Amino acid sequence: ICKIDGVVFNQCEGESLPQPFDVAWMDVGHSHKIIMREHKTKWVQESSSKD
Amino acid sequence: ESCDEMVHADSKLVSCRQGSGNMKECVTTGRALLPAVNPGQEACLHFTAPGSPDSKCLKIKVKRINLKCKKSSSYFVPDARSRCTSVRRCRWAGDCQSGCPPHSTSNSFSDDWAGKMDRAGLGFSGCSDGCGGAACGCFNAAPSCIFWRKWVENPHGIIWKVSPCAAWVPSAVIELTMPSGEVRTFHPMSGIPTQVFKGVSVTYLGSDMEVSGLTDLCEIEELKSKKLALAPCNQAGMGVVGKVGEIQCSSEESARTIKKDGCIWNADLVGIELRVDDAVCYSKITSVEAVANYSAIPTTIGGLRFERSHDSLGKISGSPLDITAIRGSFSVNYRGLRLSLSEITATCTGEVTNVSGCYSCMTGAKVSIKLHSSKNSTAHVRCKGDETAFSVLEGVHSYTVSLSFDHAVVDEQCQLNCGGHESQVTLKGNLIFLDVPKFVDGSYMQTYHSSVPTGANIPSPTDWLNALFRWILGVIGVLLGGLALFFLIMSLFKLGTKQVFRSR
Amino acid sequence: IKKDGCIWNADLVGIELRVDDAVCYSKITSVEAVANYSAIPTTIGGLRFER
Ligand SMILES: *[C@@H]1O[C@H](CO)[C@@H](O)[C@H](O)[C@H]1NC(C)=O
Ligand SMILES: *[C@@H]1O[C@H](CO)[C@@H](O)[C@H](O)[C@H]1NC(C)=O
Ligand SMILES: *[C@@H]1O[C@H](CO)[C@@H](O)[C@H](O)[C@H]1NC(C)=O
Ligand SMILES: *[C@@H]1O[C@H](CO)[C@@H](O)[C@H](O)[C@H]1NC(C)=O
Repeated sequence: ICKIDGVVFNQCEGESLPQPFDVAWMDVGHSHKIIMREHKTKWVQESSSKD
Repeated sequence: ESCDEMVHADSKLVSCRQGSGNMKECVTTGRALLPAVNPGQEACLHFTAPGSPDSKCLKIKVKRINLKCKKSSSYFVPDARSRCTSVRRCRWAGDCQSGCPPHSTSNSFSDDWAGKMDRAGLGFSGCSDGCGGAACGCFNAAPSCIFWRKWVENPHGIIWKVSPCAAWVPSAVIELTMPSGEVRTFHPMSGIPTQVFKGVSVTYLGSDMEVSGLTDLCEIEELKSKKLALAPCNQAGMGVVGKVGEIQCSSEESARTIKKDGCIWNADLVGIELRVDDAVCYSKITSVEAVANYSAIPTTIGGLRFERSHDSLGKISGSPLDITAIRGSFSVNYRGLRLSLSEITATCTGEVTNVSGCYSCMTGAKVSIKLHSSKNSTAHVRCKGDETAFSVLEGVHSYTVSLSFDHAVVDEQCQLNCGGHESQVTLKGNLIFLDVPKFVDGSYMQTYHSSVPTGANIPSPTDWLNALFRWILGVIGVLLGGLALFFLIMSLFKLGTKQVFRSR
Repeated sequence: IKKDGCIWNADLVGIELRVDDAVCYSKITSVEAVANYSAIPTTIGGLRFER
């Protein structure tokens, strides 16, 4: 992967035509997104009052 | 510490760009080979760029080389007990005319047994014949249908972890430090991938050392008491009853319960006995301390001394006497990584302060070098006989490195260069000689031994006969001393013969 | 290594877990792991296998 929607991500010295690519992602409130392939998730309820 | 065995296999193999504006890199891909080193050394991987004067290195740290095995399978065998129950009823109808199962009815549960529970476990719905008449409680001269159900339980909850293996390939630990600053550790195997991290795939190679009496051994360990033992274990699900390999299950957290959906048992693991509407069950499952060849944490079977080394992903080790293996070289492959280069190196000059160490031996000769510069770490020392690279800090500090020399009086002139600037240094000092240490009682080897230098094994006439007392004067003095000692021993022998002759 | 063309029989990767970990260990051997592994220059017997 070199560029995502006109956003510089890596150094490839050249761009190609757009092509779909399936990959998971997550946000932390920053500008750009972070894609991850191998990840271990865990669902916790915690009995919070907001729910 | 010090470093040795430089490679420089893929120098000037970059296709970068202006570098984010001032100076950056994109990617470096190639392949190199690291030879075997002694336990407690560092193998540096220095890169070279055509534009930048110097770059960082990649150090490889090895601490212990233990004899471990692979993991053929993983399972947990819980402890089981003997539990059974029955019920006595009467025919009273046409349901129990002649036999209990008409042709194939195995569901011996009339919505009354306790099998519909979460803690029951695995069992077998069996049945037999009973008594019929007034003496047992019915009013018909015909045997009544008496069903029985047995299962296993686990009151305590002891969980065991068994891992069969029959390879026993050499392995070691690697403390890799990336040039960026990250330091992580991992356990590579002999030719097996070691969870490549950021492209680096440094692997270890062995020599396929044979075993004396290691044919059927496993690494069964205990979780609660952390007790280890060496005993032959079973194989995968298709097994035979009579040894270790009783009712297993899926995982440890699922081993507390002996229920279905994960637990596997073949047949004939619990017996049934009944005389008169009793249906008692006897125990046949053996514990872990029941099969033959059951060892403990300290094991000295053959030349190997199996100890318990505190380490992650494995708690089985062992180290015989000095083996001096043939080769243990590594293989490093890269796929993609980022590194920053300064290329703003300024004038730097160092000098030598101290010098000491052994002869051409294991630990070598340590030399302290002092430098002074503004750049954080840009240095590359190159000289004849041996090459050593190290890192420095900003400002003026003191650093200690080790080099390999093959002469008692180390008086030469090496070239030292930091970044783009170069200078000259000199070494002057006296060294000593140390041979291979000897074995002493009460001490046992921990990991392994790599090699010992025993090539020369001959006295050097130059170093020897130096502090005793130019060559002509020394020969004359030796001759005079020899003649004096000859006259002395002749006088002593004459006196002895005179004393022996008379006074008989 | 996607399916529909790749072939594997069984028992090539193991699974290990103690408490919601599910760690996987490597068991595949490299090319320089089996016995009788020669190189480009080979002189086994009277034949001198060159390249
Ligand atoms: C125990 O080890 C001895 C010696 O290797 C062997 O002859 C014997 O069969 C082993 N016992 C079992 C139960 O495997
Ligand atoms: C160099 O001098 C002696 C010689 O070995 C050594 O003990 C000392 O620590 C060294 N100097 C410094 C500043 O470390
Ligand atoms: C040099 O080291 C100092 C302190 O360790 C650090 O603040 C600085 O960022 C380093 N310089 C570079 C170029 O990494
Ligand atoms: C390697 O070659 C020897 C001699 O031909 C043979 O005995 C041995 O079985 C071979 N090893 C393997 C793994 O085939």
